[PDB]
Amino acid sequence: QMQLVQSGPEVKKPGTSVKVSCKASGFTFSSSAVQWVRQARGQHLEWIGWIVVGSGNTNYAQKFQERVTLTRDMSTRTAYMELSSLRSEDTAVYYCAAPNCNSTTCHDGFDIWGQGTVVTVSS
Amino acid sequence: QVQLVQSGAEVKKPGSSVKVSCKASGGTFSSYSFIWVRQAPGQGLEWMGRIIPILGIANYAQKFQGRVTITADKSTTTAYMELSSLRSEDTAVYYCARGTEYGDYDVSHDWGQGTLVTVSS
Amino acid sequence: QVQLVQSGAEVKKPGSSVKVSCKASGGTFSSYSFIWVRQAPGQGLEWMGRIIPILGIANYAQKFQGRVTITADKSTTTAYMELSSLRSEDTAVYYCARGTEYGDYDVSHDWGQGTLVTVSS
Amino acid sequence: DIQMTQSPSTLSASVGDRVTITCRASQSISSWLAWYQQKPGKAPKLLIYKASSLESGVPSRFSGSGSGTEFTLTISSLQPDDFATYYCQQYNSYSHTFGQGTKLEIKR
Amino acid sequence: DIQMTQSPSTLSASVGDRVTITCRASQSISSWLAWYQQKPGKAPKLLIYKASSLESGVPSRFSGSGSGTEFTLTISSLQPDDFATYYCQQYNSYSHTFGQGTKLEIKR
Amino acid sequence: LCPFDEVFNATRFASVYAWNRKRISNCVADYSVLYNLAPFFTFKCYGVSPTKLNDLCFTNVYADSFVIRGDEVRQIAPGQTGNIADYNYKLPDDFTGCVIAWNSNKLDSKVSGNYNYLYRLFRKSNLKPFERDISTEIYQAGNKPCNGVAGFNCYFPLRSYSFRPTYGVGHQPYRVVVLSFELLHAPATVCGP
Amino acid sequence: NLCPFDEVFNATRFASVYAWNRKRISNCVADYSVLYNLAPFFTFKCYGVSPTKLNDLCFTNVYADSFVIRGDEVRQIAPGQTGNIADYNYKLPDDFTGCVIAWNSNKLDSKVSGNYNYLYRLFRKSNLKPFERDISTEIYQAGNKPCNGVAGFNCYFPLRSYSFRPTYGVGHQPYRVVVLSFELLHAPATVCGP
Amino acid sequence: EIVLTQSPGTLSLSPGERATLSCRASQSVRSSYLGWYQQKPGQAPRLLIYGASSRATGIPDRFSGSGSGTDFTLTISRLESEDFAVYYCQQYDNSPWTFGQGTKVE
Repeated sequence: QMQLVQSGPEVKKPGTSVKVSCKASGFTFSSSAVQWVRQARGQHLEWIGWIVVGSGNTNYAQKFQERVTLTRDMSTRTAYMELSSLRSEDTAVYYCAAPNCNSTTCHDGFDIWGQGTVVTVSS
Repeated sequence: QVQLVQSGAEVKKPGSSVKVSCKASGGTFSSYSFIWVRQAPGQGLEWMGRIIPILGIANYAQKFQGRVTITADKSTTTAYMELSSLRSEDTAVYYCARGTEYGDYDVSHDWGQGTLVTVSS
Repeated sequence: QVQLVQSGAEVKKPGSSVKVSCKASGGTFSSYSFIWVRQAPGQGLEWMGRIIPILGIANYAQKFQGRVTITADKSTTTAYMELSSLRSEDTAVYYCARGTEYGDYDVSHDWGQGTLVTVSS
Repeated sequence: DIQMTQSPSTLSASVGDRVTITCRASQSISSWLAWYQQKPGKAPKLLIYKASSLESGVPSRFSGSGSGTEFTLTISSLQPDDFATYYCQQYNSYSHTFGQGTKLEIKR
Repeated sequence: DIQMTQSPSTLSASVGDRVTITCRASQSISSWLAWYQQKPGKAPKLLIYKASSLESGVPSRFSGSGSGTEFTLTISSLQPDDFATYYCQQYNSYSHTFGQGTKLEIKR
Repeated sequence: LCPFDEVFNATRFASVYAWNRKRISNCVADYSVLYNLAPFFTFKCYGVSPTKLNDLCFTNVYADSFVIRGDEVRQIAPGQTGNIADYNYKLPDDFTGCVIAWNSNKLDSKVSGNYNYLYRLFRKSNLKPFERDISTEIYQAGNKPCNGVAGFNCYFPLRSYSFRPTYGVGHQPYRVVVLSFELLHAPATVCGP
Repeated sequence: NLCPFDEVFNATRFASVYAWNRKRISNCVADYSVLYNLAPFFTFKCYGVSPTKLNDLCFTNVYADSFVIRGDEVRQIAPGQTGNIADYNYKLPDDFTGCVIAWNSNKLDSKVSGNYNYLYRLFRKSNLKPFERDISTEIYQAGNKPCNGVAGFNCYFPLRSYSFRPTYGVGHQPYRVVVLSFELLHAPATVCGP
Repeated sequence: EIVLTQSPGTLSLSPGERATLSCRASQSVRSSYLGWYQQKPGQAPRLLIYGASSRATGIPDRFSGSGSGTDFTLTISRLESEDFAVYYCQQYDNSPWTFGQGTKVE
């Protein structure tokens, strides 16, 4: 069964760094891709970036391109997103979304979704 | 076989930015990497950076970080070099060179004719 | 018949590296394989790597690649383990083991007395 | 990696009794296995390799068996010099993991 | 920023003579080096890359050799086409620098 | 003698996807020289004993050279599968000959990073034995026709071996030369001294 | 009083080809039906006597040599053959008598990491005599400059390793080989079948 | 580089009837690279309309895309109580991917 299981909520302090990962299983992950979006409580979604699983090519948003990085591990079939230079306005829910695949033809669009993590930056 | 043509003479004020276009003609375009080199009137050749449009690796000199952008379009078969925040010492002759996959992506196999870019008031 | 003797205790700053010797006397050196096992202060044992001098093949653990190097000296019939870029949790007790060609290269037949490494202020 | 677990974690026995230590692997490791014994504060000692072969010098009271993802170690007659900690080990594929370590004690 | 030094900065010879030029670095640059010649008023053209391989279309009289931190260029027969300025360039580690350049001129 | 210097001592080797092919015939080929390539290197021989290659005769001998990753060289063997085997270079099951591979740390490494060694990544079908693919059209991974754009579900098929001396042994460049012996009804000429 | 073929065929580890093992069989009754329960694809080529009629015979002295070789090298174990194995590790006499048994043993001698315990000699100055064992491990001098005990230029190591793995092809998986060497002498039979 | 204007901000209809969502883009976008997402309050969004006309697996038939040239639309041909949530639409083209403000249906 295809699923994206994501890490748990974390709380950090301004000036620190955050690390979040979600584990993929149940579909052909060798040809998929994952994008990260953030959403504060009651706010609209915002696009962060996306990475190819088998190539490593990355694409970031114009605003956050200096404080986001994307890493993946093929052995553990995991996607990692790190955000640096924490601020008080970065409390939002982060999601990882991927297409579906059958190892021959992959799904068109981002259909499968994770559960989301709540991150708080306070002091 | 391969021929390259650059733009003409360019003059601009110290408080502005310059963009110069390099045009490539001939050969496959998926095996090419574009390199830009500056030659001032009173010194030797100096290096800025190299880009690989197909594979998406671009790098610039440490001095020019945040000041030089090089980008190309696969369909137009041209290359672009942009320099921002000009200074009075930036006047020079700018040359367009290109590598080759069968050779090396870092050497300059073929060169353009160079554009005279000067800054004055 | 074959006994292994190690070096003494070591204390190092976190940002340093350690060298541990392992002298084996007895038998033929060609048919000998050295493996290294690390034991936490209160936890179970942990595998690091295996070296076979006669065939010139080395293999290290997943997390320890790029930090640990195991070499052997034929003339001095000793073994060495270089662990660079130490950290706070690397403190442990380090054992040196031997693999016999007849029995098995991967299995540890003979053990050294062990050495203790402490990383702190 | 191959994750191996032992059971039971702690065993309580008296002299002259027969004990068995169960060792399981997450994946198939063929017939490659090793057993060790470590006294408190001393270096370990090899007991059994290939899961059936007995290392030279080990007394005859020890005996092991197993085929794949299931191995056991049995002591025919316990002796006062057998109270220690025992570790598994598999040497199939790199990252040769050990076991959690079974401790065997005395009954009062 | 590996620094390249070219010597001599002033060199003169005769027609039909043999000329040699050296090119020294500051660190080890493996076997990555290049040689361009720029006729005054024109654009440069590659002559040798990898310090040994001769770029196609260049006449055969040119030659280069080197292993590390010491590289040489030798022209067997001097020709009226051969009087220009010659530069080095290393492309190991980023910020691929250039050389000062050597001037060639006829012996009056 | 036989021109092995051009195959074993060339300055640069071709990328794995566009591998080279050299025809060797009508020469006295001494295979004992190739034991000094490196202190430790792979010399697996399939179907022929390497100790009796100095007196046998073959109608033709083929040489194929390329550069691959250090830990990924095990895929160059009959009946194997992986990334190189079924996308770049496929060895037939009924293969006779030898494969030679040695480390090339000092010759194919750059601190900046070597980008001239590429390997194909995406194909719709695998490769038959001894078949080349140099096509670089954009690969389609989904359904909707992307007609030549690098969006998602439509990627460039060729990646790069970003070689660098700081890498581990598994990621180090390895030069591989595959000799493909064969005999036919034609007379054999390639005989050792 | 059956002969002990179980301890030869069912041993836990077979010896390397270069240092092959040797066993003597005598003073027992030998029935060969027991070894037909082996792996279903064991090659049983026998020189000098048909394999099926080995029961009702009275041999004088019987030997058994065991080792492990590659799949394609099982052809070299035959009288008069040539190659690396036939010359430097195990040489059979031209007038050889007895059978040979070889069954694939991929499930017992293969590691995913790689089984490095099985070696084979590669270099030697001269061919082996029939039934000769050479376990010396000196440096081979393939040129003119003396080696002096260093494995440098033109000074190779005579031994390599059969790094067995389960993902290898059929032709490189390990094969266990047992060679029986019967004979007829002036002394009367000590081993007779039923 | 790509703007998808959304109106109205709020919607007020009752079930058994037919609702209208609208995402209007500012430039030319190809129908093969846009999607529509729905999340229940607090839940992660799910994909509904990709290809500007094609449902996903498990999509109820009551939805059916419109997919114009540059002004996409999706008329809800039948409501159930589940369909009351917030909705967002995204563009997948070469430009940095963006989202709409979000339409609320009561």
